[PDB]
Amino acid sequence: GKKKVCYYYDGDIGNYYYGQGHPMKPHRIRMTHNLLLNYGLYRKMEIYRPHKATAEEMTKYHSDEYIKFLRSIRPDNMSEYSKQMQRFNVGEDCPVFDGLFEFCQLSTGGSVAGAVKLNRQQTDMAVNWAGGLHHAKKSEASGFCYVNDIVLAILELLKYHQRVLYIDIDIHHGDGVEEAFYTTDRVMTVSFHKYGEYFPGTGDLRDIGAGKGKYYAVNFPMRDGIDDESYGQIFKPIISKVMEMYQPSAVVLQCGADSLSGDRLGCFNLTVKGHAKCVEVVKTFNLPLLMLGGGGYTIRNVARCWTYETAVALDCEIPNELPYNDYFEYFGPDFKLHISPSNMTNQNTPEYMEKIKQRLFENLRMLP
Ligand SMILES: CCC(O)(O)CCCCC[C@@H]1NC(=O)[C@H]2CCN2CCCCCOc2ccccc2-c2cnc1[nH]2
Ligand SMILES: [Ca+2]
Ligand SMILES: [Ca+2]
Ligand SMILES: [Zn+2]
Repeated sequence: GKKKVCYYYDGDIGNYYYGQGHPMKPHRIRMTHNLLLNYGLYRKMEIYRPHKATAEEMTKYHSDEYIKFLRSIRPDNMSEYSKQMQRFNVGEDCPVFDGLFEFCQLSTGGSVAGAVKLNRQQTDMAVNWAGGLHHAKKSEASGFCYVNDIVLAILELLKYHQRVLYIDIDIHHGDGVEEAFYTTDRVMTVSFHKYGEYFPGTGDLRDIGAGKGKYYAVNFPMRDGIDDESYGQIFKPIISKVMEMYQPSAVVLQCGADSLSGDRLGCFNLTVKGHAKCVEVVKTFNLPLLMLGGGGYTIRNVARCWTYETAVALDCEIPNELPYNDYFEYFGPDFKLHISPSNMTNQNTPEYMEKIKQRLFENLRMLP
């Protein structure tokens, strides 16, 4: 039936600024929070302020040198770190900004605290919209991500769970998470993403893991314009087959909203209902679930998406008419929660979708 939901948020998160022109806007986390508060979604959730994750907690995955660099670099001392900035990929995608380390600490803190709460069996679902920064590598920042909160949260879940399933619906391939667990069978990574002339360039359907991890990495490459009907047609059957064969005891779901129609960086055509259908599908398996944020660059749509997905987690129906809120003007001209898909062509033909699904099913037959 209905589940206990714990939600992680720090009121300072929305103040971190990547810089003029950078599409990553932490303010979208504050817009999501304000919208869900105005819908009354706080009445049924336990709301927690995450602790600032320590450099030591971060080094359970990242190298000591990389975390030391992140804790030391600032816009005023950048000139003395030109060498380390190149080595750690800090530059245009991953700039140095005021409070960078504290932003990482809050993003990570929410994910790890949620994983601890799930491990203690004190909640059925834990939500951290500030997390889901899937591109960060052991000693390298990548694609707007500096610390891989997902990998750290999964390592925490692995203390009490033999098998953990990671599912990523961000439009970009979840490369940092896949790479971290590529050679183990204790984590199965499943990523649905745009593939072909698109960042990060990885996630081919032939990338299936290595060594003990062979068959434990699953990639569903897609083309521009995927819609609710097409996405829905493959998501449930793939996730159902993965649940059946892998039998995970905990799940982490990265809910990157850049797979929505009208995204500034994405080229998919999902609606908020289509995107949220993934949360409904995963929730139906009744396993401990950590829901995380990720991409999303048309910020009014990110707020709508994550507000609706929090309502889905709580099994609460919310009206389409948006309640008045601190950012009401951002939701014009309609002031509605749900969005309409565009007229963009869906390059993913029904035959292509079935063919890729059948190839993934062949790989899933190889599990013990
Ligand atoms: C949070 C999780 C996530 O949503 O998955 C992160 C997605 C990360 C995408 C990284 C990718 N980066 C690139 O294509 C890099 C490699 C060559 N370019 C150069 C960097 C350009 C400047 C910074 O970037 C932008 C600035 C303005 C507008 C768009 C971009 C941009 C678009 N795509 C990129 N960057
Ligand atoms: Ca993905
Ligand atoms: Ca794996
Ligand atoms: Zn993305």
